Amino acid sequence: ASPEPIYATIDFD
Amino acid sequence: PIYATIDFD
Amino acid sequence: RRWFHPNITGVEAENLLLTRGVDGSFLARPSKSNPGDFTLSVRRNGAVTHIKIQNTGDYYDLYGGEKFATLAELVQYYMEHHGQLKEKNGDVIELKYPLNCADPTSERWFHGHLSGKEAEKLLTEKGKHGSFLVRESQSHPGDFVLSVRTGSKVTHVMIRCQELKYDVGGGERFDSLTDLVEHYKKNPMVETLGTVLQLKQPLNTT
Repeated sequence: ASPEPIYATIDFD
Repeated sequence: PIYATIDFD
Repeated sequence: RRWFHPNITGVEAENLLLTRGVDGSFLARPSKSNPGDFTLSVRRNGAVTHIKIQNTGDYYDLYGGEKFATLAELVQYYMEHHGQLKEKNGDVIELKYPLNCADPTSERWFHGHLSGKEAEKLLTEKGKHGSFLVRESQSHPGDFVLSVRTGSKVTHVMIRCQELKYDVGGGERFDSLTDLVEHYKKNPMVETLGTVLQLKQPLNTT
């Protein structure tokens, strides 16, 4: 099948 | 939240 | 039926009534302070008021006044008979425009139920560098996800929703999904591992 989607984190200044 | 009392008196 | 909202709080009702509402807008919802009673949330003069509705089991009333078998008959009544709904001071409250339950946005880049693998798929074979969309979260019901193409792959960014207030894990909290998308169109967000996530073009739903 297809690979697991990985969510990301945003860097807030 | 503000709750209004309804007057039937 | 249309103006009833099954699973919202008083704060999401106010924020609904101020964003998508006008003066005279109203909605019904269950009571959170006291289930299972109900609440008329209504907008007047730019502010939001809530009215308790009693459910004994045999009838619905505003803890007084007329008794109705159903919730819709009570609302319909108080829509048709303006004046019948008076605060103690003297000011009457008007039920003029129902606020119909609807999507979080009407914008086309909102795909709704759409998983990360199928969103990844569309964004591969139809998205270009900067194509993005917002979609419901399937690992956190009630929350959303912004999927972006940063070409040569796709990123997902959980958009939290707390009381009809949206952010991407912190920073500013917008009143709608639109304000968030536009603000972060002007103001690209930077992912922890360096990738900068510009939003060039929405991949609208067909």
